[PDB]
Amino acid sequence: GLSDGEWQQVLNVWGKVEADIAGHGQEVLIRLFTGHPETLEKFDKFKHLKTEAEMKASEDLKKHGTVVLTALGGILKKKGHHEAELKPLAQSHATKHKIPIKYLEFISDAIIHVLHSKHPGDFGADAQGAMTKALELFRNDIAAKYKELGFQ
Ligand code: HEM
Repeated sequence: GLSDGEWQQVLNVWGKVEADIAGHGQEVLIRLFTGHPETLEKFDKFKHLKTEAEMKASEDLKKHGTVVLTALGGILKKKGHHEAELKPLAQSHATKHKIPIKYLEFISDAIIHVLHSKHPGDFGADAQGAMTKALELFRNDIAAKYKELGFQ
């Protein structure tokens, strides 16, 4: 649960992402894959990537970063009223991709890391607080659907 002022911060931060969605999406995925190499094994289409240089050169990885962040941005713009948008993603990630909730924690922290890396000094303490709460809400509502499905 976020206040109106917290949502305003979230959507202000998101404007930084929307100026370069592919560059942010690429870096989020690279941070996820290099920090937590077990996550790469869930992607049949990226498991061939052995080095970060190959990851950086991969246009398909940048494409997938765009898909991921476009979906997250659509959810965030709902300011918590995201049941219809979140349900299919929860279902696909539990039943088809088999993504443990832990990996959603990993990517949440990676988003925070990338924002500080690309906007040093321009991602303030209030903005970090609001973004973190928004990603926690997203993860918590996914977790509820995972529990319904019995997925661990
Ligand atoms: C911010 C969180 C994330 C969002 C919004 C997101 C969004 C999406 C979307 C929109 C798709 C394509 C449609 C679908 O299959 O449902 C996708 C595919 C996928 N997601 Fe996620 N995702 C997230 C986190 C993750 C994480 C943490 C992993 C694994 C570590 C992951 C693994 C996958 C995989 C394996 C695919 C299929 C890729 C393919 O082969 O084309 N997702 N995701």
